[PDB]
Amino acid sequence: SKSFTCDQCGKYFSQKRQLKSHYRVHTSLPECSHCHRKFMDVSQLKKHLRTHTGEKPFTCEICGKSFTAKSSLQTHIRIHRGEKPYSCSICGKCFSDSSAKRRHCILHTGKKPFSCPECGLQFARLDNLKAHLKIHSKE
DNA sequence: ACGCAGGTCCTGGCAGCTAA
DNA sequence: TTTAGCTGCCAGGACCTGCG
Ligand SMILES: [Zn+2]
Ligand SMILES: [Zn+2]
Ligand SMILES: [Zn+2]
Ligand SMILES: [Zn+2]
Ligand SMILES: [Zn+2]
Repeated sequence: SKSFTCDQCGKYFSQKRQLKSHYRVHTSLPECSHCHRKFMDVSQLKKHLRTHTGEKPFTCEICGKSFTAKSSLQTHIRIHRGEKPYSCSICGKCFSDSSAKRRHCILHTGKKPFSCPECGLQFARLDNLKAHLKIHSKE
């Protein structure tokens, strides 16, 4: 039987100490000593430390470029192989990169939630508002 | 003559498996 | 058997880039 339940997510636990440890994920969590960012688990903190190091241990066998993560390398490989598995249901365009497909499908919605604070022009992507504000920086 | 969007890789989050 | 650590996989984002 499980008698200790979490308030926010509702998970059950056999002992209260296990509930106290889990509840730190809704609040004392592991924190990076350099940038002071808090992380859910300890393994995620471990992987975050590699961003401070700058090391790239996953090397592409074809071109020789290296990546900070193994899923980045798998994605990169599909570019070499011309594999485009992700396709837009509406416009039919295909992508090797799953984030490129996701970003593309937002355009079919026409939502523009980023508006320029100087001139009021609306943007669908935050990157494009960033560049437009650079133009406003004349002098 | 600049907004638009596609290319490319970096970051962090969980589910599920697996080693301690 | 329990549990912590590990991996795959994924959503989101930043930065560059040429096109119309
Ligand atoms: Zn909870
Ligand atoms: Zn840090
Ligand atoms: Zn390559
Ligand atoms: Zn489309
Ligand atoms: Zn503006």
